[PDB]
Amino acid sequence: NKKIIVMMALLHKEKLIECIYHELENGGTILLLTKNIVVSEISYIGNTYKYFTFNDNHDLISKEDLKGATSKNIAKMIYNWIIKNPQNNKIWSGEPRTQIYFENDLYHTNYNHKCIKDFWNVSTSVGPHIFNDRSIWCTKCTSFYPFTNIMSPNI
Amino acid sequence: NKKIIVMMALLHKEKLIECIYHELENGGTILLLTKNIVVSEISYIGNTYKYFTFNDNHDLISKEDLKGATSKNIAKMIYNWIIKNPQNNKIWSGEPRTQIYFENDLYHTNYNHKCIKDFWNVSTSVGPHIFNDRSIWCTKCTSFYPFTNIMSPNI
Ligand SMILES: [Zn+2]
Ligand SMILES: [Zn+2]
Repeated sequence: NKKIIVMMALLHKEKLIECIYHELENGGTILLLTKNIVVSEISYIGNTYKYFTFNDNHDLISKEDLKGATSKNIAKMIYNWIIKNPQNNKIWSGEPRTQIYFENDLYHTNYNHKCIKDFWNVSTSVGPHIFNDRSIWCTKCTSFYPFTNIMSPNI
Repeated sequence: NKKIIVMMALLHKEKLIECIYHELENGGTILLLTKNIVVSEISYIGNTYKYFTFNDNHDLISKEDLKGATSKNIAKMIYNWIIKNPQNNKIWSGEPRTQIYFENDLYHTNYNHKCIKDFWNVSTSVGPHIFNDRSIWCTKCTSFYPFTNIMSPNI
């Protein structure tokens, strides 16, 4: 049924916006990536959200005070960006840097299970880009939102 | 989010009505069971659907020509009956009798796989009630709709 395919899309929307809303209200910062290149940033600085746009040389090319813009309205703007090009448009929520350690042909965060000991000292601080391919990540300590468009590990 | 819980319930409704609608348009007969006891029957006889209500002694106590009633409108009436008491109200679609055979601590229908040989002759014709507990059926030859309220095997 077409009505069921529409209902499924509007439900996915409501759930992905709610996910983004909560991520923005918690971490206060989201990176927008197109083909695993950061193209924008929305960060709560002061008492407002600021929308930074970057060029291919990772130079700040724009800075916009979203002023009154709510977390929920920004979440909707971010979904509208994703759904236009869902195979290439992904978002990173939180501090860009993650401590990761390689062992037994898997990469580890130690988020959902302490796979690595003295992790804090044996780990390396690494940018978001490596999380684009979920296949290399340990399924015991590293979990992700069911949404393929959220690159950042859940917790 | 409450709106997501409501959207999920309306989507389950649309999917379960569409499932019932198709089952009615195919087999033309549905048994309504409450605690695995047949309490009603909707069957396409002639050019209309007829609604037979039974008592605990399986006696026809009523027969109602639904007249103009469409399969979609009847599917909706059957959903409204289910969702009132979803743990006890199930439906059987098609011929009440199914050929079943016991082997290797599993019951077989030979629907999705030829589990049994000379099945047609080694099998026994059996009412719907045994399909209430899905735990006892070969998962290779016997499949059910994801909807727990449709007792009858898919195909
Ligand atoms: Zn691990
Ligand atoms: Zn079988």
